[PDB]
Amino acid sequence: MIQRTPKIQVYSRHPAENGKSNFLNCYVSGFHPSDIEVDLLKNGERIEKVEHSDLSFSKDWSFYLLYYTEFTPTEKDEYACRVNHVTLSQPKIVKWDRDM
Amino acid sequence: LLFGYPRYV
Amino acid sequence: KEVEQNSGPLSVPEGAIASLNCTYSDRGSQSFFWYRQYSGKSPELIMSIYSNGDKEDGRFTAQLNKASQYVSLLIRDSQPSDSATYLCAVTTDSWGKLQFGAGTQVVVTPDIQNPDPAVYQLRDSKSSDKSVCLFTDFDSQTNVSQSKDSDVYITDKTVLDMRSMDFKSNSAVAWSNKSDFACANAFNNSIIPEDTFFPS
Amino acid sequence: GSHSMRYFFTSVSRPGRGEPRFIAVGYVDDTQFVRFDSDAASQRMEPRAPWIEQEGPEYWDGETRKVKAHSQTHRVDLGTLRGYYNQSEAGSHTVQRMYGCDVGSDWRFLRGYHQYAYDGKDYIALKEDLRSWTAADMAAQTTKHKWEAAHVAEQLRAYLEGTCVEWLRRYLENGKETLQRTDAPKTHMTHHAVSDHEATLRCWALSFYPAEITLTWQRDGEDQTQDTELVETRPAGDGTFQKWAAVVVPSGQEQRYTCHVQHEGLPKPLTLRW
Amino acid sequence: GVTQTPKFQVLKTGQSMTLQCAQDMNHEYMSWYRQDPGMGLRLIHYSVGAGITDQGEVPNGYNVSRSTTEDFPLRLLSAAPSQTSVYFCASRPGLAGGRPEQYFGPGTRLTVTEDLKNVFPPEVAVFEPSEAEISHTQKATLVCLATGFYPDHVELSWWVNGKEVHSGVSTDPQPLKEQPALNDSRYALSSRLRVSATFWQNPRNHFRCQVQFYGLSENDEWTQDRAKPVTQIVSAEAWGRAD
Repeated sequence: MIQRTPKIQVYSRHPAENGKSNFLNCYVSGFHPSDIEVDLLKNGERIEKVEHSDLSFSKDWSFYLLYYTEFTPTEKDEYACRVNHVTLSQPKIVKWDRDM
Repeated sequence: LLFGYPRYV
Repeated sequence: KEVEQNSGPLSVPEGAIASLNCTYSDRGSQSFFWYRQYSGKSPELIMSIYSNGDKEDGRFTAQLNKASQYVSLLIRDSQPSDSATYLCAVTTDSWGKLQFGAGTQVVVTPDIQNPDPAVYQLRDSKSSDKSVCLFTDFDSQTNVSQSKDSDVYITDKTVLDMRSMDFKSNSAVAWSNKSDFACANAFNNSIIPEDTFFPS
Repeated sequence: GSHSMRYFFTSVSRPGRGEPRFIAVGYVDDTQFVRFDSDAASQRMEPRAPWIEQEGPEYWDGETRKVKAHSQTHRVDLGTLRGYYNQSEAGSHTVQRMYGCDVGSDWRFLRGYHQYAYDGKDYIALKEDLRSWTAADMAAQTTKHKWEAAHVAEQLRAYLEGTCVEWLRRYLENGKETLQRTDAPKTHMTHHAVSDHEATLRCWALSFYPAEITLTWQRDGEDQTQDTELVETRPAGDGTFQKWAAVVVPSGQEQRYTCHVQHEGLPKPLTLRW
Repeated sequence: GVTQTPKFQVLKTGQSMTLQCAQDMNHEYMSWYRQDPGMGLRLIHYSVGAGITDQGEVPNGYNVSRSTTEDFPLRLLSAAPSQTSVYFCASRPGLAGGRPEQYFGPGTRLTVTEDLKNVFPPEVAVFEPSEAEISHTQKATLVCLATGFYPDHVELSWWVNGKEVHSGVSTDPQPLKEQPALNDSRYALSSRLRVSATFWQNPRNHFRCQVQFYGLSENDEWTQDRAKPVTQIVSAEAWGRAD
């Protein structure tokens, strides 16, 4: 059975301006099989009110999922995404780069 | 509007 | 009412055109059918349409207009054998319910040439009760009344075909058991032309 | 406009934990409008765009019934397929299907397709002619015969060339405001560096719809995109998309480099200079 | 295709009966309908697969099973005069292979009476053509006549010189009631067999009007003065006269 490693991208819905309300996204794509574990982190803690989209796929038959949480970025607050898939020897953590 | 006649394989 | 069908009896002479209309409600329907039911028999499928447009098989021609949600069936070159009632069916999916309209009956009238209206009184023996009046060879137009006196029985006009001669004869019969019964009067309660060959 | 409707069904088997998971999704262009997840509450077909909520009982009842039929045909296929390839009941397997139709600027048929995959790769697919089938293995071949003798391509074509375009148009209209939209990409240009000997320049396309877009890095004719890093166009979360491309440029030549933005919300392909 | 038995059936309020139905097309979806004059077809019960059965539009009074995908028996546990109707069985492909099309079985006519004392086999009688007709037209019209029968379960046929014909056969499409006031009423059915004089004048050819009546079974509780109105074949005859 085919096996693809997920491409993770952590970013915001709008340009980040500390103190302002925005949305934090983690877009996992191109994976397979479908089972995958995704969590948004804040200062390395599990964010609970995280809402994700309906599993869908692309031409190569790879699945893509979106996870997002509202939030207010600061100068000292740290946000990252944590994905787990069979293609990973260990959970991969991707921090947010307010540029990228 | 979904297709109305799925068929097994 | 999910499916509405044409109307009541649709009479058309042999060789003519018999057109039937069908209309539905559910916007999502995707399959349409045309069944044919001969009196006392089971519905027989005769037409299936799954796309917008016109389809043809033999003397039938089905049309589908999803925009108006209308279905058709035109019977070209009619034959009395086409006489039956036609049911319209429609469905949405594999698991959706099949919905037929009340159906529309179609009485195909034969082409009678040398009409010989007549009322012949037949006979039998000890078999029992009544003698019998036979009303035959009239014009397909001539409709027939019914038992104006319950105690007397009258049948409906049926078309018989004598193949070896290509000759049909509309006919209807009547009978009763009263020394007050007769053939000349048996139909007086029916529009019969003064072309009544009345044997006596 | 060139619009389409696509339905995506994914089915994953769960050896030892019960009935396989089944997710079904529907779009029109790049807007999902319905969904069905065997895990969710309702166990019914649910709206996912505002313009589809206005359809009544008749619609959801039917849409719901059909999707349940789809799951059925899939619940079984996993069983059927596991057989074709004699696989153990120990492993999990996936099935995905997708079918739809495209309309031209005239909103008339153009293309129609019904692709089927199992465990990540094509199993069988309907040919552009919507009359013939294509198979991958001796296995997927059995299936093909069973569909050529049962007249599957037939039905699909009727749906695909009809009901599909018919309803697509309906959706396109009911969602005039939401779908006839052509949001142009708001541009940006960022320059960063680690420390001399090079720049990290990124071209930025944000808030655009549909997702169709092409970003090119060119130095007055130089095919730099061959050595440019481009990230998959990603969803913003409010119906629009984002994307960017960057090249490591030698401090100095960076002002000769220009980015090219291509999107249907832009009259002339934008060229941004540094 | 779709087969179903019996063809006809008489019962009295209270009797149980099961309408058998089968299909050899490997279909998943079978349904049971009942057809009434002012109602066309109405769904009773239906099944989309084996070990599955859900109700329809008028499920009241009917039971139904589906252990096998080939059979779908409709069961009535305690008859009633409102159950008198024609029953059609129908199979459908469903999720299997084939053009999406529902096919109907042959059907089964049933009649439930308050008292079985009412089942009456017909009295057949052939009538010799009319001397005038023969003379005037050169053709011969024989009229058969089944009368006083109940229920309206009859299969009428003509037989000349030992063989069955259709040539000039034209029976009524449906029986008549001889007292449109009783639902314990009787019927009368008519039929014609027209043959030219060239035939009928031949003294060695025999015509018989056969009527198949479906009624009570052999060993069946009865003793009222009559003859147990059993499923019979009542005929009538006449020989080609010389005149």
